[PDB]
Amino acid sequence: IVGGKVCPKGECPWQVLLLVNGAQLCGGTLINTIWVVSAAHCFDKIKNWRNLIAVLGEHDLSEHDGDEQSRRVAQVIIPSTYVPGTTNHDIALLRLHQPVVLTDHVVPLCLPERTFSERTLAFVRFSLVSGWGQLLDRGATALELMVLNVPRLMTQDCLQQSRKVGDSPNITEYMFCAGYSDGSKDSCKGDSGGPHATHYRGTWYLTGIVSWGQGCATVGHFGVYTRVSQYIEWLQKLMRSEPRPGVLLRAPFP
Amino acid sequence: ICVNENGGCEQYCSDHTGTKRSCRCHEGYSLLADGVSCTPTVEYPCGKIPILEKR
Ligand SMILES: COc1cc([C@@H]2Nc3ccc(C(=N)N)cc3[C@H]3c4ccccc4C[C@H]32)c(-c2ccc(C(=O)O)cc2)cc1O
Ligand SMILES: [Ca+2]
Repeated sequence: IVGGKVCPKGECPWQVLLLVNGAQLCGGTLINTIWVVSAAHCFDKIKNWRNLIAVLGEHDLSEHDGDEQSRRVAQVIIPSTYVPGTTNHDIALLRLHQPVVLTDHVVPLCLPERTFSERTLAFVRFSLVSGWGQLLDRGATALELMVLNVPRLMTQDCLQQSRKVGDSPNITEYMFCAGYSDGSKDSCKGDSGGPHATHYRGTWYLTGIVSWGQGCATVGHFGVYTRVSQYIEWLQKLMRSEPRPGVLLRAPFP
Repeated sequence: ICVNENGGCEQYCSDHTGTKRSCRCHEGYSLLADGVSCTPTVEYPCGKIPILEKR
């Protein structure tokens, strides 16, 4: 996260840290006691699926304070329409091997209904994005969880406000832009998979997933986020399904 | 009705035939008698931050 602040411990309780072989891989979002939403692209290069770990209640990577809960990731479910190495449909649904225990420091973010998200949440201007990603483009990653308030744009507006770079991925209906074009504030690659969370009448909801962008906090460019509202039905159906052998599952989308 | 200001609902909104509207809530919440408000039914409802709620 570039240009944000430390998330006070416990105020980002749905934030997930994903590790492979002990090394930080990506962020994610807890949406109930066994399911985590992350980005599909986080898993493009994984070979040993048995070493994939989700940590809840994490805050400071340098210390263990006892609020951390680690779980093996039993299944990673990705839309059939996602193509590794590209940008579209950048979403994954992770089933934990054992539920986390909800506490003051571990709480799910609400996955909204589609209609509520499209008709109401999509028009809340500002939302929070968070993670242990890079503090600067080409800089070091954060030891404490960081959070940033970013404004959402209509996609027409994004394309008009953004500099043209050529070869740039299209911004599809399964994405949206949020952030700032002055080079000051953005999420970054190490925040991939983490929450874009939106407040409405007292409660926070999952609306986006940190997905991609041109560098980090690059002048003329905004962060691009997976538009979670397109996937509500897909996610809900999967969360009602029985587990299948093998960690990776490609599931039809729609 | 639901398209305008979320039908007045705190969380979810369903349209019905005519000027009928039903508000609903996420699991872990129940709807109050005003027909719009949602109140937690569990200790750790989604989307609420305990250390701030307890202040
Ligand atoms: C959408 O798919 C993908 C998106 C990303 C990765 N994810 C993200 C995420 C957020 C932002 C943002 N500015 N809000 C930017 C990027 C992009 C970015 C910023 C800086 C360098 C390279 C990239 C590619 C890309 C990667 C990626 C992630 C991490 C690393 C690394 O650690 O070196 C390299 C590439 C791979 C994908 O497949
Ligand atoms: Ca720690």
